[PDB]
Parts: sequence; C-alpha cells; structure tokens
Amino acid sequence: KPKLLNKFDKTIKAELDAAEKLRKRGKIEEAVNAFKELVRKYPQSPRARYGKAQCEDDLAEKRRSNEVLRGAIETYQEVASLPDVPADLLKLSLKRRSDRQQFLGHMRGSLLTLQRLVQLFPNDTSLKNDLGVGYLLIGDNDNAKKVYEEVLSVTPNDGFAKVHYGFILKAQNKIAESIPYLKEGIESGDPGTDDGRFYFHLGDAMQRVGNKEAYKWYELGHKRGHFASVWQRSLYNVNGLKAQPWWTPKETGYTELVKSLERNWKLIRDEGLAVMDKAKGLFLPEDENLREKGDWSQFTLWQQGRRNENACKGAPKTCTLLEKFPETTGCRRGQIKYSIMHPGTHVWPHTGPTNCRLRMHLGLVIPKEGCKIRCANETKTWEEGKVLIFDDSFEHEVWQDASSFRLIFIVDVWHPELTPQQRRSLPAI
Amino acid sequence: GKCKDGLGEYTCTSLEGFE
Ligand SMILES: O=C(O)CCC(=O)C(=O)O
Ligand SMILES: [Fe+3]
Ligand SMILES: [K+]
Ligand code: NA
Repeated sequence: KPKLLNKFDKTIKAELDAAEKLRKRGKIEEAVNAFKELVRKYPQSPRARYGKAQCEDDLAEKRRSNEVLRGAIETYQEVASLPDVPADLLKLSLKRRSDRQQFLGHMRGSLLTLQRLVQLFPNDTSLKNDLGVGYLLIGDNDNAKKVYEEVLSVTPNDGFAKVHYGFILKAQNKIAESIPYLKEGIESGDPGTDDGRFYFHLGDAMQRVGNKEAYKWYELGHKRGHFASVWQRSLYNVNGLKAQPWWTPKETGYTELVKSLERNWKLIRDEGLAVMDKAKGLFLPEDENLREKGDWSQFTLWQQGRRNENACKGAPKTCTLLEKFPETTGCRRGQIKYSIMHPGTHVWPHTGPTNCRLRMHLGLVIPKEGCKIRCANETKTWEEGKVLIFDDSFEHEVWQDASSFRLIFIVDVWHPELTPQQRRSLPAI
Repeated sequence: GKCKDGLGEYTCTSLEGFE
C-alpha cells in the first residue's frame, strides 16, 4: 500500500525486494550485506538506505544492543537527506527514528525529529499529536499544551488531542476544565485514547468535584484491563501479587523490620523533631497535587532505592538503623521519609503508581484526636511507636483535624511475593 | 518529575534502552 520507490528505485526493484526478502525471513546478517551492496552500488537509493536502517533495527533487537540501534537511528536520518525521497518513505523512516530515540531515552533528540516531521508534513494531524507526546515525555507540559491547542483549533474533535489536553489540564489542577476533554476523548474511541492514564484521572477529577459517576469510569477501566480492580488502580503492576488494602507485620514477613522500628521509634522521632526545629528546610512540601487543603511536607532519606547522603546527615542514627534492611533501602519503587501533616489538611483520595511496594507507617508524634487514614473501605488510626502497613496501590485518603502537628515515618518495602530476580530487574519508579 | 506518591506524570519510569 505505501509507495516507497522513486523513479530509480523502481529500476532496481528486484534487487531491493531480494534484499528485503532476506530480512523478512530473519537472515539479518545476509540482509545487512545485501543492503550494504545496494547502498554501495546505489548510494542515493532511499529504499536501499531504509533497508540498511531496518536491518540494523532488527540486528539491535536480536543483540539487545543500544549502540547498534543508535546506528539505525542515524541511518534512518540519512534516508531523509537523500534526494527524490517518496513522501511515504520519508514519513516511515523519520517516525521510526523518533520511536527508537524515545526507546533509548533520547527525549531531546526525538523532539527534533518530531519537529522536522511536522514541518515536512504540516497537514498531518497525527504528527502534531506525536510532537505533544515528545514534550510530555521530556517534562515540557507548556509546549505540550500549545501543540494540542493548535491541533484542536483545526480539528476540534480529534479524540487523541482531547485526552492529552485533558491530562495536561488535570495535571495543572484545572479539574473542572479537564473532565469534558478526558470524557469526550475516551468516548471518541480514537487510537491512543484507550489508556489507563485517562481513565485514572477522569475518575479522580470527578471524585474531586463530587461527581458520583466517577466509579463508572473506574469500572470501565477495569473492564478494559487497565486496572486490577475498581479500588486498586496503580498502572505499573506485576500481575498476580496479593491484592489487599491492609497488611499485618507477619503477613508481610518483614517482622524483623517492624520490631526494629517499634523498638527504636523514639530515636527516629527525635531526629525528625530535631530537623523540624533546626533544619526545617529539609522538609519539602508535597508536590503532586494530592491536597485539597492544608500543610504537608516530607523529609526523604531514600528514594528509588538510593540514599540521599545530605539528608542522612540530618538523621544519621535513623539512616544507620535502616541500612540493616535492604527490603526497604533497596525498594526502588518506594521511599523512606518523614511525613509531617498539620491541622486543616485533607489528602484527596488517590492511589500510588505501582503494586510492587507495600507502605509502612510508624507513628512518631500522633495527637490523640483528629488524625485518621482510610484505605479502600476501611479506616484506621495511627499510634506512637506502632507500625501500620497498607497497599497504597489501593485508593487511600487522610484527614488531619488535630490541634497540633502529626509526624510519622513512612517506610516502603518490596511486595513480599516479588522474587529477588524481579526486585533487581523491575524499572525504578 | 517523579511519581513518588501518585500517578500525576505522563510516564513514571525513565527509559534506558535495552535490558
Ligand atoms: O499520612 C501521610 O503522611 C501520607 C498519607 C499517604 O497518602 C501515603 O502514605 O501514601
Ligand atoms: Fe498516598
Ligand atoms: K515542618
Ligand atoms: Na545511486
């Protein structure tokens, strides 16, 4: 269906097809030398150059080599420098470049490729949509929002643009504005709209505005396979792990860790209070838009299984104690952090990103009334020197209506059923 | 940005190529 042969390439079509047939059969090494001779004998053939780049792509896949793939990326670009390149071939080659550049983590490089595509094909709406994705991946929501606005100005009912526009609005706390975009986008059925991210935030946005129909979108996200359950809505999951809102120390197996926290809880408290009094700046405000109201800060010692050395200078005894427990210092999908919360604070119902961690809370300073945490349909209270354990991949919520501050210690551990091989291989979150 | 407590980012992992 795609036209990939310019006038000259049609005159060597049998040579080109013979080389491609070698590649489709999996004879990658013979297809590499086939297209190499084609590139040597016809250095201006776009189809021969695309064949070279495609063989390198399969060779990188076969060898799991980033460097080989990097050679493919450059060759994909060489196709676009050749003269008399068909438009279909020009798009395929450069789109695959951005795709492989993202797979390697070269977000700034994919960005340039995507910009060249929009310039070379200013009437392709999908290429503008892909440019917005490149921005969303690098962290540039401002340029991502302008892109989808330009898309919506021309094609206002493009569903892909609507869900991404809605996602950007929600992330910017424009809750009410984002609902009609996330809803119309998902309902459009356009390619790219059936994504758990859009179901997740559409139901959360509706929850924040008191829209009772929020769970209808959680239910449909479960039916479409994006959520393990209507309650447990994490999106970076290992399937099969025991789903349970609340956990007991013995259920987790980390009883040695729980005893150490509950035996030495006062030293952990004291170092926290000491930071509160003489190093307030180490406590950083929560910055994921999880608060309806109030004040909430976190002092993080371990993140992504990495220890912050300067943070541990503020709690050296606590960091010394925790280093004996790799099930938490090595949880690259969790943290170790003090969490302080003051009266007048309500944390929105939310869920964490992954089901691969369990979350421990050690009570350090707990006022006698006004503090409580709900996970799923069960609500509990903290206690000074005791450890609660819950799966934050379930929906959870917190209120702080005391008359003084409430300080706890948050300790994430790998899900107990995760094998050591999985704990080493899972990408960090 | 990183997804520490929620799912607010478009992507929560960092791409590092092949494994
Ligand atoms: O109560 C706190 O300090 C934080 C509550 C929460 O949402 C969590 O620990 O996941
Ligand atoms: Fe939480
Ligand atoms: K503070
Ligand atoms: Na030539």
